[PDB]
Amino acid sequence: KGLGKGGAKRHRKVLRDNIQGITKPAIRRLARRGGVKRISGLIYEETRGVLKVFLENVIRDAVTYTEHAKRKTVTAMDVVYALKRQGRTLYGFGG
Amino acid sequence: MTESLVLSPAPAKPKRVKASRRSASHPTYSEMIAAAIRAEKSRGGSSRQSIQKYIKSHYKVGHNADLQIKLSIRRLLAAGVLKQTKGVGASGSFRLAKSDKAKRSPGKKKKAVRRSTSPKKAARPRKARSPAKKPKATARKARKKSRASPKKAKKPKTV
Amino acid sequence: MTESLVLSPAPAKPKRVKASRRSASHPTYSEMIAAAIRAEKSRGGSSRQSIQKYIKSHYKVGHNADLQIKLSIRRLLAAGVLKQTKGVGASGSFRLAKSDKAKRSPGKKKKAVRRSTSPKKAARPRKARSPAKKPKATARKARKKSRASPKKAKKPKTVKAKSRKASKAKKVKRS
Amino acid sequence: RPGTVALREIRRYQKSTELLIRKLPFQRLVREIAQDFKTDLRFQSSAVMALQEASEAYLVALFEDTNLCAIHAKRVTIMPKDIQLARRIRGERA
Amino acid sequence: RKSAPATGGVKKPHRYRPGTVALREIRRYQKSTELLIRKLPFQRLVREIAQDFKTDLRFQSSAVMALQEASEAYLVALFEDTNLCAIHAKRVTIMPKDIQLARRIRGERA
Repeated sequence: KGLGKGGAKRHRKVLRDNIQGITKPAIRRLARRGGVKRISGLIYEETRGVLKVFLENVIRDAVTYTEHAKRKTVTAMDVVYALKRQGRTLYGFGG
Repeated sequence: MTESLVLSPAPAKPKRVKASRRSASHPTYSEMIAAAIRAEKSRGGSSRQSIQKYIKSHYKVGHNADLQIKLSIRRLLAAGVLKQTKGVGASGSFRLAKSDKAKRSPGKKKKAVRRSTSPKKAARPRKARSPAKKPKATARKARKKSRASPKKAKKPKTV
Repeated sequence: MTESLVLSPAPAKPKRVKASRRSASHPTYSEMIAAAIRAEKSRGGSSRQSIQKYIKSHYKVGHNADLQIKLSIRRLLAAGVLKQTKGVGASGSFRLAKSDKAKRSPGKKKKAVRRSTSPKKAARPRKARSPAKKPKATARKARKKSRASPKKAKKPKTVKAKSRKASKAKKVKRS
Repeated sequence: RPGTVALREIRRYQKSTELLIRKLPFQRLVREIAQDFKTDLRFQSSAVMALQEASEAYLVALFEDTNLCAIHAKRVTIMPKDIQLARRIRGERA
Repeated sequence: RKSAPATGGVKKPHRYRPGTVALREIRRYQKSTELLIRKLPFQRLVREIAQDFKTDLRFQSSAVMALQEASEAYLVALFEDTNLCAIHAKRVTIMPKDIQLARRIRGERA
């Protein structure tokens, strides 16, 4: 095995899809999309918490419109309505 | 009232040695740093410890003067008396606007040497060669002191 | 000029009677002004003729002094030690910054003497006017060597010291 | 050499028109949040992309605000202080 | 407690030091409700601006009070955010660097 480039296999785990929710590169690219040069490191934990709050609020509104429509399907129109109600008002696709 | 009440320790502890003695004058808590920072050997200025050792001599009290040194230096800075260059490696920056050097000058400034390795290098290849034995820089005073100029070694020899 | 044609044949003659570390000699050109100002006692500073007369003592740069002294004085003003007083009755101040500055000090003057570097000069008017016994100054070691801690500044001359070493009460009694 | 290609990343990412967060982890992420509020929620292809685009643009807008916080404090990095201040000043935190 | 502006004395280390009266003022001004800025000079400001916007326009006491009260609250809320911008740097003084950052983060000027 060894620390470095092992003979058989290396670098990662096999179990997946039950404890996920971490994307380290993506936060860097979004930070660069913000025009930054350095990220100060300890922002992945905060951004994940910041991300979760943002999706929690919109999904709560989105699931609220879904319940009114009497269906189990979450559509783009309801998502747009949730964003529009709170002021985000993503134009996007609505037709 | 600071010149009548908290000054009263001055006619007690400075009364002993610090006065207008005709044999030898002494400062009056306003002309102390001059003797320290003009009869000076440093290249970038004096430091806190340096001025401390310079100004403790008999008459200096130091009961609370460690504060008054900083307070008076800041008062003189506000009044516009001293001029300083920033530094971190040097423990201090206290100086005066001297007439020898212009206010405008480049950062680079000269060099220096110590020659302390020369006595040791008088024996280091002397080890490689034949005559290597007990120290012989300036005879027995080489063992006594390990550093002596020609005259400074001559004078005890003739005396 | 520092090592140019002006001072290429010059240095031969200084080797005779120039500033020698043995005893005292003619002060260097950079320090004659400071020595003259220290010798002067005027509260308002030295005038032009006062400075000229004070540095006239023995060999000097008097041949080209008329421009050299003024150029040097302007060079030192461009830095800042020489502080000046305003007026016309006095030809000039040319004061050396020696005591605490930036304070008003309204009409305050007292009999003053210093300790840092004055004693070597101050031992000279003692020779000039009235002889000595050594109850003043800081011993012969002060003028013999500058870099001396009080131990070797005192001990070569008198073996009799304060309670730190031996007992100076006998010498104090004998005056 | 450190930080050199960061400027290069600015040129590419600001004229690219794509999403940076991995889509599959986001697909499972919306299900987890929605499931707790109510059970048996079916999503749509447009719903996932619409939700992801708003979240990514919000982060980009937030990161730009934190960028001005770094230069304010004579800094080049985004410490967690920048994000906390930006959320309060913008009023999104409360 | 003696002040004595005269020559005698080198002042005191603690003579209502910069910010201590502010620490007194923050308690007093956060303990009561009132209009802080001047009323009549603000009234002339509202009238002068509206005069250029519209040649003839009358005013009532309720209208001008609402504008002044909202403006004072808007300024106070801005100061709270601007002071939060000030605490980002190791300083306790509000500076134009902070007001630019605070406004840009919000919808104003951006």
